Amino acid sequence: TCPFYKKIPGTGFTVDAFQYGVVEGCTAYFLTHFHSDHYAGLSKHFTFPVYCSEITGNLLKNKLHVQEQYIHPLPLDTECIVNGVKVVLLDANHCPGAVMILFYLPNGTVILHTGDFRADPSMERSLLADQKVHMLYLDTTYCSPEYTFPSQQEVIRFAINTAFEAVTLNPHALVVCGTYSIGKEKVFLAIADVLGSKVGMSQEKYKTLQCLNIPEINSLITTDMCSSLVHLLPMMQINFKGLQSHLKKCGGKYNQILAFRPTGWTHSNKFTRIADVIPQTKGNISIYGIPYSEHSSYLEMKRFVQWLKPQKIIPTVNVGTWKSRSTMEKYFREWKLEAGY
Ligand code: NI
Repeated sequence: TCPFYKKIPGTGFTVDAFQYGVVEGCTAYFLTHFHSDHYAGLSKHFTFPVYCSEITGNLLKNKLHVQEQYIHPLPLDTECIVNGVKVVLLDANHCPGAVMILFYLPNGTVILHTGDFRADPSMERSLLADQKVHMLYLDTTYCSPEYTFPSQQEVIRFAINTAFEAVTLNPHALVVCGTYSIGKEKVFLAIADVLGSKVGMSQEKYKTLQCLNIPEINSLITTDMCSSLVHLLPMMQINFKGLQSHLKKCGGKYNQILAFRPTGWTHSNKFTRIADVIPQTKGNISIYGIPYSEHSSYLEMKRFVQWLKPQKIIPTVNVGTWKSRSTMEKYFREWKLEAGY
């Protein structure tokens, strides 16, 4: 049954609640982004109204075959009326098409649902600046002070410099980047740009990237692997066995692989600077774990909430254990006492 933290009180609405069957009294299902834990349950047989971004609606139609008549895409940064209630979609700085949702309840309550997000000071100058928020439904993925990681820009600098060095030393090296969902496209696109290559991938992944409105995409990606020296593979295949196997397939065009696994946090983060990261190596194969996150660090999360000053916080992540829940509630109280709201 649908958990309370997926329901918007005072409305007919749910958020990211497609795996529960027909939810009683739900008149409109919102979807924040196209990640499987959130869309779980949608298919071509769904016949209720789904509200989402344009990019998310491209993916619903083309990848899951949801029929067009039930897809309701909304523009961002634009006041819209849905079943009698004003809503706004805001960029969540997550994966392509990911949104936060502002609901303006008929009784005067204002609710922000972050979906999945990476908080940024740029958010302090969106339509959030304009009014008070009573209830915050918060992506608390990394809600503990041990979770530190660098900016996306520092991580991409490291990856570009690493790839460019390796391939300039050895023009016969192949670069491989792991993927299992949309998101983190900057990693492989920035590497292919510095090398003057397109990124090669499977037809299924090419299809997915073509739904994303990325400018000049036809110039950057391809299904012709042989013409490319940056290849995308499933994240599961980014290991010595899986890579040795791929290298066989390229028919002696290449004699070395440099591979990237963009993880979020790993506890190498509590000890090592991005500058100091080193790969795991076996023979002519090296694998770098790089901490490219599309969720808030603890400090980014704290700064956002202390700026917003919500009356009540509802976590949407890490809610299954009492120890997690109690940890998170302690930090919420600290933040409120330090800031004074
Ligand atoms: Ni997500």
